[PDB]
Amino acid sequence: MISILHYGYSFIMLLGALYFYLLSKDPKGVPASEYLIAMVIPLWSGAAYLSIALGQGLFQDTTIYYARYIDWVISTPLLLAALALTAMFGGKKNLTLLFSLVALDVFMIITGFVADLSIGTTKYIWYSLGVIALIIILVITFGPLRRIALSNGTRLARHYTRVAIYLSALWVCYPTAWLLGPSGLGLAQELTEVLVFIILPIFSKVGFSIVDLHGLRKLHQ
Amino acid sequence: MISILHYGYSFIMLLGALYFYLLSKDPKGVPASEYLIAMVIPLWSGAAYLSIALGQGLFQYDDTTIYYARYIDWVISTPLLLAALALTAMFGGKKNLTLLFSLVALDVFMIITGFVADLSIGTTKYIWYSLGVIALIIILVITFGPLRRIALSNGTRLARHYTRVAIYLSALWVCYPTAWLLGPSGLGLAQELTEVLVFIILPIFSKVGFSIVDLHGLRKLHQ
Amino acid sequence: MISILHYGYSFIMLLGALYFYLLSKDPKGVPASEYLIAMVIPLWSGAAYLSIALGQGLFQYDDTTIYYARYIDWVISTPLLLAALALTAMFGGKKNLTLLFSLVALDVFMIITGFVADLSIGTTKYIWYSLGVIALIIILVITFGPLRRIALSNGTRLARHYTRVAIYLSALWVCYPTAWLLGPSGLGLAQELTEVLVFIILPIFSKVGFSIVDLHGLRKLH
Ligand SMILES: CCCCCCCC/C=C/CCCCCCCC(=O)O
Ligand SMILES: CCCCCCCC/C=C/CCCCCCCC(=O)O
Ligand SMILES: CCCCCCCC/C=C/CCCCCCCC(=O)O
Repeated sequence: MISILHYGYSFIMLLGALYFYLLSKDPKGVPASEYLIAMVIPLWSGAAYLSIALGQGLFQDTTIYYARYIDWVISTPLLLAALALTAMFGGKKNLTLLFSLVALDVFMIITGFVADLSIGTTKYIWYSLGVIALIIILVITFGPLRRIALSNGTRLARHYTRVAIYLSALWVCYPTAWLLGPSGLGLAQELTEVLVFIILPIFSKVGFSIVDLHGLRKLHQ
Repeated sequence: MISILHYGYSFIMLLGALYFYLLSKDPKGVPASEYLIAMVIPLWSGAAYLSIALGQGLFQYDDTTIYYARYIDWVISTPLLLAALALTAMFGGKKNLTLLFSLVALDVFMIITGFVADLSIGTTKYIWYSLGVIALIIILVITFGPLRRIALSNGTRLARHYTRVAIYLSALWVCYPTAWLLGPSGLGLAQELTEVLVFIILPIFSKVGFSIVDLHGLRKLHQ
Repeated sequence: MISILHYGYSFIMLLGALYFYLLSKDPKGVPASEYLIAMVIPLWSGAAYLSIALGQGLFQYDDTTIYYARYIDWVISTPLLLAALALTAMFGGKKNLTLLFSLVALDVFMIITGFVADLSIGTTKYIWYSLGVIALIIILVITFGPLRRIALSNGTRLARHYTRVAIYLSALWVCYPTAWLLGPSGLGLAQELTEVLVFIILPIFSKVGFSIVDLHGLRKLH
């Protein structure tokens, strides 16, 4: 069942990537770079999850799905780039702020991987450093990044705020599920966590980019 | 014999790097970036293959020898070669970094699938191999499609040089997955010594040979 | 004691990063990118050294202890330090990204050769070590040659600050391969405790110390 769910995920990612490629052929004032990012995220995630379906992307008394971290270390920084470029649409780019988000995010994912390989109190030291990184990412998202969005007009700002809330709501679920599942307190069962880390990413990757790109395309008129 | 062939490769890479450095001192209208790229490719490849010569860049996976150092080489050297190809098409014009990074993304994925296929057993090997081949096909479509159209927009002489280097690169690159499939990593129709010879000779033409042809053509446009 | 020293290092790195963040709030003509670089270096180094304190960032190879977390640190922290040095030379002028990325390429190779040398036995160790030393020599040639000529093209005051920072960096960097060769990874003339102390004290001056001198000088040009 776990294998079949991962095949299904990969096929959905493929369909998402094809959809974004089609959208790219009629870009409606959205730079090609934003279509490329929207395509890379699902294709990379699909390949990582395919490795799990084939029984390669995990090792074992606890089962570590290490392929998830290989996925996120590429997919999550690209999602923050998409969010940052949304705020800066039609205005000057602030690449320093964008790369600050990339740095925080990559660190966040690495701490998660190390926490998963750690035992006892050490696990929760690494987990905590990752949570602090997420908090700073959210402060940037709703603070300085949102102020850039406002400087680019009411229509863009409203779209940015919608996508920022969408992303923020989904992202807080990952460390919550992690802590409750076998990697943390073990209150939730493996099958439950597997289902969460199938459903969340579909909304986080394909769903986010549909909402993000449709909003920006609508600003063309 | 396998060790000595790898030492020989590394020394040739060093000589290639030195030649490109010399060319860089009298650049003839070619930006510094393109000389830097031409130098990094052979120096990185040389260091990787040196690790094989010293018996470090390989391990035994059951009954087969995996030359993992080749993948460490290619994951850096192949995206830089595609960058050189892309910058050739864009010589005299605006850079399209989105198209360049699309090629880099496809290429890195291609090399990774190759490494995973080599570590895989049975049908799973050929799933990963197939994803890599599809990535190569898309790279070739970009090379002879949109990238070639950019070359045309930069004039007849540049376009003619681009088309020549693109064909040279394309011809050599299709040989890699062919050799891979026929050798011990695939169907095992070819012996280890045969595969080793191919993955010594191909890279010499793919790395040093390609950059000689590429840089000489661009330098000639200056005159 | 080895664990306690690494905790202390990590706390100092955190304080360094906070100081640079504060400086960034009142930038005095120094672009945000240079404050970001100064913050990432100590934060990344702090995290790597924390892994050593917790007994995770090391393993026992042959009959020696490899502190592999040092290489994870340096492969990110050292290229960012060279970027900071390159941007100092180019302050008030056109950026030369080709020269900057040449330094990054040399540096990453240098750190990788060091890691492979540490994992190597006999003659092979000194082949990898030597390739790394040659990389450092070329970095120093760039620092005092073409990079210094760019600094001169940006005026006397900038050039004087650049020269001071370049000497500061160069003096500290030559100590690393020297300590490496003398310690358990090399000839084993120096004891583990001695090497641990050197690779605690050097990085404090190399990371936090360097950025204080570098940023204060550039701020003073305002
Ligand atoms: C912590 C893991 C590794 C993360 C490394 C990330 C490196 C961060 C540094 C990037 C420098 C950003 C340069 C921005 C240039 C343009 C500046 C601007 O105009 O705003
Ligand atoms: C498989 C792993 C992939 C990792 C790398 C992915 C890179 C994706 C990022 C895209 C950056 C696009 C740069 C856009 C520059 C705009 C200017 C121009 O087009 O010339
Ligand atoms: C040893 C690992 C190597 C990895 C790093 C690869 C570096 C090669 C890339 C070169 C990019 C060239 C910089 C772009 C030129 C912009 C113009 C300029 O200001 O000079």
